[PDB]
Formats: sequence, C-alpha cells, structure tokens
Amino acid sequence: AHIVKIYDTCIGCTQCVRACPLDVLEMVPWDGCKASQMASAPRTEDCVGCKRCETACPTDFLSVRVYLGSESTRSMGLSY
Amino acid sequence: PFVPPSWAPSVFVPLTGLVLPAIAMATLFVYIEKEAP
Amino acid sequence: WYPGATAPGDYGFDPLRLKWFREAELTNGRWAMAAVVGILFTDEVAVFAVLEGKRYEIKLKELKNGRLAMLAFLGFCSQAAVYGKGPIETLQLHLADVGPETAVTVAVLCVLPMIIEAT
Amino acid sequence: TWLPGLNPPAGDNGFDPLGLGQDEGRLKWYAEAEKTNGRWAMMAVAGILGQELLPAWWEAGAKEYDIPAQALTPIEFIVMGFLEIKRYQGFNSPSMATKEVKNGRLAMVAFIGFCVQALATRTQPIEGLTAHLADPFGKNITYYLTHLPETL
Amino acid sequence: HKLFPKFSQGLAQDPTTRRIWYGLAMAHDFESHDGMTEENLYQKIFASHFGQLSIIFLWTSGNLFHVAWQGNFEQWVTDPVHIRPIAHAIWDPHFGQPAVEAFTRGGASGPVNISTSGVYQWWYTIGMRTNQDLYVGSVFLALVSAIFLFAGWLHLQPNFQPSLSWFKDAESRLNHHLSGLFGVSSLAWTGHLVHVAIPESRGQHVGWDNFLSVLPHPQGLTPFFTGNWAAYAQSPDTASHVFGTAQGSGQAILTFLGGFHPQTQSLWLTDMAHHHLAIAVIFIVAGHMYRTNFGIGHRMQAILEAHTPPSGSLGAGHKGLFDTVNNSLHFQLGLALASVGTITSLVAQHMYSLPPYAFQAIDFTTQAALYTHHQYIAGFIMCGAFAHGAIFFIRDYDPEQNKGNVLARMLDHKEALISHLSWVSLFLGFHTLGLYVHNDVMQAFGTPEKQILIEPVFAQWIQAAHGKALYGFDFLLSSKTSAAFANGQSLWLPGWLDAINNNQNSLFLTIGPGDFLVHHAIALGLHTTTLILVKGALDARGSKLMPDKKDFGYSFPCDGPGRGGTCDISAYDAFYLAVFWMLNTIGWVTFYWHWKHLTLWQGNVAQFDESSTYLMGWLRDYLWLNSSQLINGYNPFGMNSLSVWAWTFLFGHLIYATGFMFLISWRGYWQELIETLVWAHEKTPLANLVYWKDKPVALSIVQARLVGLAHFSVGYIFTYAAFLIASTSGRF
Amino acid sequence: WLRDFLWAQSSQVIQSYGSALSAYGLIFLGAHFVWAFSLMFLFSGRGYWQELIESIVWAHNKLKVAPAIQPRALSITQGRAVGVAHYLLGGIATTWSFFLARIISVG
Amino acid sequence: LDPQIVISGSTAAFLAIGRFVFLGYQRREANIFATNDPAGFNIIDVAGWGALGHAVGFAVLAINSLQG
Ligand code: CLA
Ligand code: CLA
Ligand code: CLA
Ligand SMILES: CC1=C(/C=C/C(C)=C/C=C/C(C)=C/C=C/C=C(C)/C=C/C=C(C)/C=C/C2=C(C)CCCC2(C)C)C(C)(C)CCC1
Ligand SMILES: CC1=C(/C=C/C(C)=C/C=C/C(C)=C/C=C/C=C(C)/C=C/C=C(C)/C=C/C2=C(C)CCCC2(C)C)C(C)(C)CCC1
Ligand SMILES: CC1=C(C/C=C(\C)CCC[C@H](C)CCC[C@H](C)CCCC(C)C)C(=O)c2ccccc2C1=O
Repeated sequence: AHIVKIYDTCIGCTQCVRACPLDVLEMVPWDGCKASQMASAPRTEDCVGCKRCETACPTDFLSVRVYLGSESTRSMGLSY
Repeated sequence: PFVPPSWAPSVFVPLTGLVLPAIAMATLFVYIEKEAP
Repeated sequence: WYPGATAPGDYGFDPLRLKWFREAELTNGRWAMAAVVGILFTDEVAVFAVLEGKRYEIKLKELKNGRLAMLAFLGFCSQAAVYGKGPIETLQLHLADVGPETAVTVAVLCVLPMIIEAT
Repeated sequence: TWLPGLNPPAGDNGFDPLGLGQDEGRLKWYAEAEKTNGRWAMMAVAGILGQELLPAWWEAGAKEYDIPAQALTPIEFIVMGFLEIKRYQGFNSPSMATKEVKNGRLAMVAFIGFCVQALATRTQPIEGLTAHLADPFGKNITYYLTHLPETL
Repeated sequence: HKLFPKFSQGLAQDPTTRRIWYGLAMAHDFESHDGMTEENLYQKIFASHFGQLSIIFLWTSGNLFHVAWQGNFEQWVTDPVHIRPIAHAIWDPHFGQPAVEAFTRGGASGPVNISTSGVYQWWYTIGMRTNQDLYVGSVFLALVSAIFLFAGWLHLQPNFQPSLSWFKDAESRLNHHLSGLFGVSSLAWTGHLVHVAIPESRGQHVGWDNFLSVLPHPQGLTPFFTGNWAAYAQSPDTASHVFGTAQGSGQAILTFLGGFHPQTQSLWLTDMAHHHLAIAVIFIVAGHMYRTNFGIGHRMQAILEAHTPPSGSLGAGHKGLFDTVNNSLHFQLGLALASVGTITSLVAQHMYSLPPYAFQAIDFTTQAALYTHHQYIAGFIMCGAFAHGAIFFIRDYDPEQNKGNVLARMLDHKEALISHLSWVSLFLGFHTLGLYVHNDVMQAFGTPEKQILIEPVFAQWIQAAHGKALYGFDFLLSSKTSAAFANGQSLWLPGWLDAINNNQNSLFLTIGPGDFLVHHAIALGLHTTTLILVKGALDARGSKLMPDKKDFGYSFPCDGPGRGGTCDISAYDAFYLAVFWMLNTIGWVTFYWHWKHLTLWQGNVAQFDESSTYLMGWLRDYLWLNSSQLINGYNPFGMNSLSVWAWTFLFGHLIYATGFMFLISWRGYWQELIETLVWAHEKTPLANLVYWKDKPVALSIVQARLVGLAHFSVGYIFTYAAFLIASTSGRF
Repeated sequence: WLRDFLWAQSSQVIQSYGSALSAYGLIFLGAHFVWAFSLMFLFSGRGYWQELIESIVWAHNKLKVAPAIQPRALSITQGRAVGVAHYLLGGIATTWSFFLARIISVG
Repeated sequence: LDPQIVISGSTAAFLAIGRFVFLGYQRREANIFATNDPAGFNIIDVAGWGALGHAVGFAVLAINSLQG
C-alpha cells in the first residue's frame, strides 16, 4: 500500500479528488480554510501512486503527498 | 602429496558447470516459490 | 551418539535440518546391503519399471546394518579409487605393518563435537 | 598486591592490569584455563627435565618412529578428543590448591624460558645452568645475544 | 504469502516477479530489515566482514593452487624474460583441434591461459622458487579462509555476540589497528623480507627447515643492540648482481639506495625492508596515541571540541562531530571508501612508475593490466564513497546535533559549491574541446604549424625539481650546487638520478603538449564527476524542485510528471549519472597511459608526441591501429591464440549495446507488451495448463537504471580489457 | 562485418587528412561526437538538470544577472526528442562520411 | 660508541623531564591506580617517558653510527 497524506495547507479546491483515477480521496467537513473543506485519503489500499493528485494540487508546497510503499496487486495496477 | 590426478578437469569442470548449477537453481527456485504458513 | 549431545534407529543427529527421507534411508540402506554383500562375495527395462512402480505405490537392525553397509560401500569406492586395490588387498596392506584430509578431517571432526557444547 | 597499593578488583594477588577477569563466569572459565595450562606446563617441564637426564627436546620429534609421525596425529586427536570431551563434560586443602596454581604459573614461566633460552643459546637447559654456574658474570643473556654467531 | 525474503514481509507479500529482484537487491541493506535494532545491525555487519575475509583468502589460495598445479612457475624462474606465465589450464569440450593446438602454447601439455596478473613476479620477488612452496601457501590460506568463516559463524552465536559498547569503542580500535594491524604486520613483513626474501635473491634457500640456523647477517643482533645500525647497510648488492643467484651479491639487509636494481629494473629488496621497518616503527608509535584503559592518551571528542577557530569563521568548528561519525556507519563507510579509493589510485600510479617486483616492467601486458585494473577499481570505490555520503545525509544526519558546525555550513554554502564546480567543468570542457577541435581543423587543412601547442612548463618545472636534466631549469635536484642535492647526494640520490635520467622507464616520463591536453581532460573528468556526486550529496535532503526529498529516502524512482516533471531527481540517480563520468574519466586516463606506454615500448615516442595533440590522431593511431591483430583472432582463414580476446571484444560491444536498451527505453512500453504476453499465454490451449506462480511485470524504473548501468559497465570493462590485453600481448 | 567491412573500409576516411577528402574525416569525428552527445539526453532525466539549473540560477542571482525569463530544464518529451534527433544525426552523418570518403577514394 | 651511557642518559633525561616539568601539564591535559610517589608518577607514566627516552637514545645512536 502507498502512503497518502493530507496536510493542513489544504484550501479545499477539490482538484486532487477530481484528478485521482481510482476514487481514493474525498472531501470532508473542516474549519481550517475558507472553503470549509479538507481532503482525506480513506481508501489508500486502492492507490496506485500515479501522483495526479500531486500534479493537481495548487498549493506551494503540496498539501497532498504520495509516498510509494509496498506493492500489492491493486497498487501495481494489474488486471491479471 | 598435492597434485590432483590427470582425469580431474573431466569430472570437476562439468560438475560445477552443470550439476551444481542445476541443483542450486532448483533448490533456490523451490526456496523462492515456497508458501508461508 | 556422543557424550552430551542433544536432539533437535534414530539418535538425534540432524546438523543440517521426513517420512520420505526415512523411506529413502531404508531403500538406500537395502540396496547398499545387497551391494556390499555382492562386493564381498565377488572375490529388463519395463519389468524393472513395473516393479519400481509397484514399490512406489506401496526393525532397528535393518537400518543399523544399512548405515553400516552404506559406510562400507563408501569405503569400497574410496579406498578402491585411492589405493587402486580391492578390499582384501587393502586389508592385507593395512594388516601386518588424501592423508592431510584424513588427519585434518578427524581433528576437525573432534573440534566439531567440542564446538556444539560451547554453543 | 603484585606491586603495593593496588587492591584486587572483582593464587589471588590482585594481578589483572588489563581487566580480563571482570566477568564472573568468564573468570571461572579463565581459572579453569589457568589450571589446565599450568598442568600441561608442569607435565612439559617434568618431561624436558626427565628426557634430558634419563637428542634435545626440540629435535625430539624427528628421529625415527614406529608408524612414523605421519599417521600418529589421528591417534593423538582421537585419544585426546575422548579425554578432553570427558574433562569438559565433567566441568583437597586450599593450601594444596594455591600450591597447585603457583606451581603451574612457575612451570608456564619456566617452559617459555626453555623455549626462548634454547632458541637463543642452542643448549640443553642443564647446560645453560652449568654455564651460568661456571661463569655467573659472563655467559649471561647479553653474551648469547651479542655473540649469537658463535652458537651457530 | 511467501517466505522469500525473510527480512521484509512488505516484499514477501508482493504477488509479482518484483519480489525476487528486490529480495536480491535489498538483502545486504541491513538498516531497513524488519525488526532490526542497532546491536543486531553491528553484529550482522561483523559476521559479513568475516565472510568477506574468508572469500578473499579462498580466492588467494585458489590462485596459488591453480598456479602450482597447472602453471610453469619452476620453469619461469629459470628465464623470466622469454617464458610466458601460465594462469590455469583449459578444459573446454566445445573446442576444436585447431583451438586446442592454438591455446597449447608452451611449455604445456594442453590448452592454457597466459596470466597477466603479476603473481609470478610478486611470488618470485618475495621468495617462492618451487611449486611445493605454492602448494603449502595454498593449503595455509585455505585453512585461514576456513578459520575466518568459522569465526563469523562463532561471533554470530549468542555466547559470543559483542555488545554495542564494543563496536562503538574508537580509541581501542584505532590503537590496536594502528599499532598491531599496521605496525606489527609491517614489522613481521620486514622480518619475512630480511629472513627469507633477500637470501632467496642471494641464491640461498631459507625455508622453514633452516630459518633458525641461517644468519640474516654475519653479525646478528650485535649491531642492533649496540646501536651500530649502519653495519646493516655495509656491502650492498653490486650493480652486476644476477637476481636469485650468488654472483655479485652483498651482505647488507637494510640499505637506502634509490632507483632500481639493474637487471630486474625494480626496487631493491633491502630498500623495501628498510621501508617496511621504518613505517612499522612509525605505525607502532602512532598506535599509542588514543586513551584506552591506562590513564594516558588522547580523547578524540576533546580534540574535536577543541579545534574550533576564533572569529567564528568555521562557526562551531568540529563541535558534535564525534557523535555523528561514531553513530553513523555511512559516514565511516564513505570516509573508508574515499581513503581506499585514493590509495588504490596511489598504488596504480606508483606501481607503473616505480615497479617493485623482479622482471615487472619487462612484462608490458602485466604493467598495463595491473594499472588499468587498480584505476577502474579506484574509480568505482570513489563513486561509492560519494554514494554512501549521500546515504549519510539522508538517513543518519541529525541537524540539531550539528547546529553550526562544518557539516551544517557545507549545506549552507552548497549553492556556491555547485556553482563553482559547474564553472570549472564548463571552462575545462569548452577550452579542452576547443583546443582539440582547433588542432583537428589544422591537421585536416594540411597546416600542423598553426595548431595550439601549449608546453607543460609547470610539470616540467616539477620534474626538474625532482632531478631531471632534460628541460634545463636546473634547480634543487638538477643543479649540482644545491643544498638538497649536496645533502642527499651521499646516500640515496645517486640511484634516483640515474633512474630519473634514464628515458627507458616510466619514472617521470617526458611530457609535451599532448600530455598537457590530456591532463586538462583528466581535470575535466574529475571536476565533472565531483560536480555530479557533490550535487547528489548536497541536494539529497531536498532541493527547490522537491523540498521533502529526505522523506522518500535515497533511491526512489521520481515524484511524477507534476511540477514540469521530475525524472532522475534522487541522489541515487545522481550517483547513477556519475558512474558514466567515472567510466569516461578512467577510460581517458587509461587510453592515455596505454598509448604513451605503447609508444615508449615500441620505440617511437615521437608518434605519441605528434599524434596525441589531435583526436583524429587518437582514433587513427591508437584505436584503429592497435586493433589489427585483435580482430584477426579468428577469420575465414583460421584462428590463433587471440580468438578468445576477439570474441570477448565483440562480447563487450554486445553487452554495452544491450545496456543501451534499458538505458533509453523505459517501463510502460514493456508493461503493455508483457500484458499482451499474459493474454497470449492464458488463452493458448495446452500451454495454459502451465501457469506462473509470480505475476510477470516489467522491471521497475530504478531496477531498469541499475540493469542498464550494469550491462553498460560490464561491456565497457570487457571491451577495454580485451583490447588492452590483446594489443599489448600480440605486439609484445 | 567488424573487420572486413567497418575496419577495412574505414581506412580511407581515417587517412583523409591533408587532402580534399579531409572534410569527411572532420564530419566522421563530428558525427561520432554528436551521436555520443545524444546519450546524455537519452540516458538522463530533467529532475537532475532542473536542480543543477537551480544552483546556477543562484550564482546568477548573486551577481544580479538572473533573467526574467526563468531557466527551466527541458521537458521529459523534449529531452527524448532532442536525444533521438542528435542520435539520428550523429549515426546517419557518420555512415555518410564513411560511405562518401570510401567510395570516392576507391572509385 | 658508549651504548649503555647514551641509552641510560637519554632515558634518565626524558624520565626526569617528564617527572619534574611536564607532569603538571600532563595532569592538566588529561582531565597503576595507586603509587607511593608524591606526584602520582605511576608505572604508565614511567612506560611512556622511558619509551620516549629509549626512542630518542637509539635515534641518537643510529645517527652517530651513520656519522651524519
Ligand atoms: C577490490 C578488488 C581488487 C582485486 C581483485 C585486486 C587484485 C590484485 N591486487 Mg589489488 N588492491 C586493491 C583492490 C583489488 N586488487 C585495493 C582496493 C588496494 C588498496 C588497498 C589494492 C592494493 C594492491 C597492492 C599494493 C598490490 C595489489 C596487488 C593485486 C594483485 C595480486 C593478488 C593479491 O592481492 O593477493 C592477495 C593478498 C592477500 C591475501 C594479503 C596479502 C598479505 C597482507 C597484506 C598482510 C598479511 C599480514 C599477516 C596475516 C599478519 C601476520 C602477523 C604475524 C605476527 C602472525 C591482484 C591483481 C599486488 C600486485 O599488483 O602484484 C603484481 C600488489 O602489490 N593490490
Ligand atoms: C566497503 C565496502 C562496502 C560495504 C560494506 C557497502 C555496503 C552497502 N552498500 Mg555500498 N558501495 C560500495 C562499497 C560498499 N558498500 C562501492 C564500492 C560502491 C560503488 C559501486 C557502492 C555504491 C552503493 C550504492 C549506489 C548503494 C550501495 C548500498 C549499500 C548497502 C546495501 C547493499 C545492498 O543491499 O546491495 C545488494 C547488491 C547487489 C544487488 C549487487 C548487484 C550486482 C551489481 C549491480 C554488479 C553487477 C555486475 C556483475 C556482478 C558482473 C557480472 C559479469 C558477468 C559476465 C559474469 C550496504 C550498506 C545501497 C544503499 O545503501 O541503499 C540505500 C545503495 O543504493 N552502495
Ligand atoms: C560527447 C558527449 C558528451 C559531451 C560533449 C558532454 C558535455 C557535458 N556534459 Mg554530459 N553526459 C554525457 C555525454 C556528453 N556530455 C553522457 C553519455 C552522460 C550520461 C547520461 C552525460 C551525463 C552528464 C551529467 C550528469 C552532467 C553532464 C555535464 C556535461 C557538461 C559538463 C561541463 C562541460 O565540460 O561543458 C563543456 C561544454 C560542452 C562540452 C558542449 C560543447 C559546446 C558546443 C561545442 C558549442 C556550440 C558549438 C556549435 C556552435 C553548435 C552549433 C549547432 C547548432 C545546430 C546550434 C558538458 C556540457 C554536466 C553539466 O551539465 O554541468 C553544467 C553534468 O552535471 N553530462
Ligand atoms: C559526500 C560525503 C562524504 C564523502 C566525501 C568524500 C568522498 C570526500 C573525498 C575526499 C578526497 C578524496 C579528498 C582528497 C584530499 C587530498 C588531499 C588533501 C591531498 C593532500 C596532499 C598533500 C597535502 C600533499 C603534499 C605533498 C606534495 C604535493 C608533494 C611533496 C610531498 C607532500 C606530502 C608535501 C562524507 C563521507 C564525508 C560524508 C558527508 C557526505
Ligand atoms: C624509585 C625512585 C628512584 C629511582 C627511579 C628509577 C631508577 C627509575 C628508572 C626507571 C626506568 C629505567 C624506566 C625505564 C623505562 C623504559 C621503557 C619503558 C622502555 C621502552 C622501550 C621502548 C618502547 C623501545 C622501543 C624500540 C624497540 C623495541 C626497537 C627499536 C626501536 C625502539 C627504540 C622504538 C629515585 C632514586 C630517582 C628517587 C626515589 C624513588
Ligand atoms: C543537458 C540536459 C538539459 C539541460 C539543457 C538545457 C536546459 C537547454 C540548454 C540549451 C541552450 C544552451 C540554452 C538556450 C540558450 C539561449 C538561446 C541563450 C542565448 C545564447 C546565445 C549564444 C544566443 C535538460 O534540461 C534535460 C532534460 C531532460 C533530459 C535530458 C536533459 C539534458 O541532458
């Protein structure tokens, strides 16, 4: 499984969520930003580690981070 | 009493060339593919 | 099998770390007993396959004499390939009045029962 | 106190200037080791003094023997293996104990004296004794190290 | 899941073929295994070290045994000028009778290999004369290898595992390794030289039978205890001494002569004896410096805390460095690899120029092979030093323990460091390539008198300072009225002057504008490789493109196509890019070494001095010219003894080329190809009864870089080894 | 092929200096150079180069010569494109010089 | 020469000089276990300063043997 973390610099722009090709991330209620939204990664067992979320994140530095970890059949994107 | 005999490459070179690589690759293959309990 | 040895015709000797191995020990012992009797008393395809297939598809003294005959057959092959003589001739040269390996092997072997005790 | 002022840390004379016996069971092992090195040294000194009196002790192994010395080592290893194994699987007055320890220590020092002394003088040790008695001042360790060519 | 690998269940739960490769690759990285503590780390490293020692002594015993059984050592020592040293016999049933006749050279029964490792010269100089001696040495070193393998197994056992305090004791280890491992070993080798190796060169056999009854000197130990130590320098070996015999001999055991023995063209055994005795005393004295359990001695942490200069120009100085060298194994490993790599360069540079062994430097293929062998070893070890330094920065470096010291201030001016390395690399590259291209245009347009030929006046000044009367500077050792000349003139300068003014050896070769241009290209390679390695070490914690590079580790693939794309951003990848510059730089230094020595050995150094100043002269007169007998090793008219080197030459070109496939083409192409292969196998009838246990996948990105660099490097090494051995041996 | 074709027929190109065919020797060497120069782009990646450019940009900032148009490493695809273009140019021009020098001198 | 005189005088000079003028500096920089000496000049101090004495004495003997 790959380690996906969300950091408090998130501005709830939802760009990472609409960039993930696997439905791993989602938006939760929060109070830390004006959008009152925060990303969250409850399904990192299906994460392949493509880093589209990191490409989509606008903040400097990143508020979503993907640490490539141990490989499984779902994280390697295998259909066989 | 040190010199190995005149037939010695004819046995020792195909031994470590073929037989020990076959045994070693078979043993390492069975060790790789072994299931954990 | 040695004074002070512990266990992991059995004697607790397993330095390298089962029922197939016991059956293989028994059949190597039986064929070595027949071969040692043939070498001491010295001086076809499909039927053998059928007998072997029927044997595959199918009490201390047996493996005692079997281990003794396996060591005996190793003895025949070794002191025939080294001495160039038969067993009676090597016995006669032994009686009535690879050396480094033999000496090194024995000492090393003894260092070996000692080492296990240490560890 | 081997030199006074130094108490023994934890034939005891407080002599461990390297700290080799700072562990209890390890020190018990070294005590047994000192005992057996001293026993073999006592037997060796009695051997050299006996053989000399009733070929030197360094040229003794190469004369001629029954087997000969090719195939006598495995007999030695088997017999000494049985004896040693028995001793390890096994492993009266304290005056006799301290005499045994100090006697083994003096025999170890005497045997390294035999080895170095014979290797530097090319004499049997009773000839070294009669040389040092016939000439105390002279024929000392200075003579055999500065006049080494004469002995060869 | 599966058992292999036992050190990582994260890899053991991998359903693919990636598990096998990553178990092979992460096996000896003990800091990242499951359940690894620090004591266990040091203990397994200690056992692995014993394993390395056992393998080295088994390697040496095997060299001794194969020489003693299949070589011509006892026949070589009778005339070591005209007889070739046999390595080992050939048993290849794939041969034909012309190949058996071709590799049956002489004087041997069957097919043999001719050794280029220098072991006959080394063994003959240290006193071997017979094959039995080599048999005894082989049996002794095999027994030593068994003892070290047993000692690794023993120090793994729980009654013998050392604690962490034993491994972290630096003063005791430096005192015992300086005084005992350097000093007493060098003293005992001096004993071997004096007792055996000098009388074997005098023609007197001193074996184990009579080493107690043969005097090393006719007055033994009486000068040594009187202090009359100059009595061992009296009557040295005459300049008409035949080596290994008694004609023209002397009585001295410790001289200081300089230069070379006249017949063997090699260093004097008495000078090497004196040399090992002096450095033995110096290492034993230096091994009493540090504070063990005896009150006296230096305290290294106290020395480091003291050496901080005033005015804050180094900040906190060396404060807190003892707990960062002591606690980090990667710092110690990088220091050890930097030192051993520089010393391996020193070994190669000093052994071509000052040949130690008898009838070395007349075996030209041995000279070239040993130089090239230790230069490539040195290059790999230097790259590993910088690699493990970057690993130190990522894993072991604590910034709060180093707040203000020299190691933090290097990270503070890392941009200035990389900027000035970039400047020196660009400068040397522009002007070295511009001068070579300029001279090529001059040589092409028929005008060699216009080409820029800068004279190497600085290194010629240094050679004149060393005593070479060619360049007419005439100062400090070249002028007869100098203080250094007059003070060293009575004792060691008369041999050194003759050897440096001989132009028939490698002792301070005559240099010119080609040598200028190549030393500049060498500086380009060194500065550039240092640029990539220092950039990878100092950008390992992070850069502006990736501030959190320390959070991914040392060897991660990339950080994706975002932020413009980040390919080869890791410090491992900077190492990977710098191995190419290492191979380039050592290829330059060994092309230069080999061509200047081939023109010395043939006789026309004018050929090198003319053709070395332009790269077409390089390509025409070295690579095209010296590979004429190589590629004729086999042909449609027959074959000869060079056919193995022709085959290995093409073999290296092939492995190099196969490495380019992993280097250029990357992963997802092969992953799609393998997915179509998986479809084809699962749909093919009567072959889909056979199924894989490990799911086939394409090689990962990092693995691809490693496999491509491995094939690239092996092909590079085999191609230049085949060319160098075949050209030197075929033409000499 | 290595001996009787490449090595044997490369004589004319390698000894073309001092004559009218010397340009074919120059373009032989130049083409070898360009081919090799492509390997840096094909074998490397733009992350390293971007960080190197960062250090150099720092050096330019120190002397007030950092450009307003920000120095960036080439894209991944442009690295591949530059790589294959210099690779093709180098190899093809090499065989061009070999062929022309060979066939003009022995023709 | 006079080897006993040179070695004994050099060892006496180095032991006396480390006993009397460098002992306090060695105790300042360092900051078997018990001796009768009033300065604590123990066996290891004797070993170090006599080692320097023997080394310098044999160096002087060797240079005078070379006659340089
Ligand atoms: C890593 C790969 C590598 C390989 C394969 C080689 C291979 C070689 N080296 Mg090179 N070398 C290397 C790296 C390597 N080297 C490095 C990293 C250095 C710098 C440290 C050197 C420095 C070096 C020198 C200076 C020399 C060589 C030589 C050689 C050649 C002879 C074989 C040999 O070394 O005998 C095996 C060596 C041993 C088994 C050890 C020798 C004995 C050691 C030094 C001391 C033993 C002390 C003793 C045990 C103590 C007893 C104490 C007493 C009181 C009991 C062989 C081609 C020699 C040569 O070129 O000959 C023609 C040569 O003179 N090498
Ligand atoms: C003193 C010697 C020494 C020691 C004790 C270590 C120890 C270590 N190194 Mg270091 N290093 C060294 C020298 C050393 N290194 C040298 C000389 C180099 C330059 C090559 C390096 C460069 C280096 C890098 C880049 C890395 C390490 C890593 C490591 C760690 C893990 C090793 C591992 O698991 O790989 C297992 C070893 C292999 C899988 C070897 C694969 C085979 C290689 C590619 C060569 C293949 C050529 C083949 C044999 C030729 C066949 C030809 C054919 C025709 C027969 C371990 C701490 C790694 C690390 O710390 O990770 C964070 C790591 O990434 N080392
Ligand atoms: C012949 C092949 C070749 C050449 C010439 C270079 C040259 C260079 N490399 Mg590269 N490299 C190569 C192969 C090569 N490399 C390979 C195979 C790899 C493995 C991937 C690398 C990996 C690598 C790394 C990791 C690094 C380098 C770096 C460098 C630069 C180091 C500084 C220097 O000396 O620049 C001198 C400049 C030159 C040699 C270029 C010549 C300039 C030309 C002649 C000017 C224009 C001429 C003409 C007008 C052109 C007109 C054509 C028209 C169509 C425009 C240098 C430009 C370093 C760097 O970039 O530092 C800043 C660096 O860190 N290289
Ligand atoms: C990254 C890193 C690392 C690494 C580093 C390295 C790898 C380095 C290298 C380095 C080096 C590799 C260096 C070198 C140096 C050298 C020198 C410093 C030299 C000197 C010399 C001299 C000084 C000499 C002089 C002389 C002469 C010239 C002549 C005469 C004689 C005499 C002697 C006088 C580490 C680990 C730390 C960690 C951190 C990170
Ligand atoms: C008690 C006392 C006293 C006395 C003292 C004395 C008398 C002392 C002495 C002391 C001594 C008398 C010491 C000594 C020491 C010595 C030593 C410690 C040595 C060492 C040596 C060495 C180390 C050497 C080395 C070497 C060699 C071996 C070889 C060659 C080289 C050399 C030289 C390096 C008095 C009266 C004053 C006062 C009172 C008290
Ligand atoms: C060298 C290299 C670079 C660095 C090269 C860069 C950034 C381009 C350099 C081209 C020129 C030199 C810069 C543009 C010059 C300007 C027009 C300035 C004016 C110059 C005057 C003389 C006209 C990469 O960015 C890269 C990316 C991906 C894979 C491989 C590589 C790669 O190999």
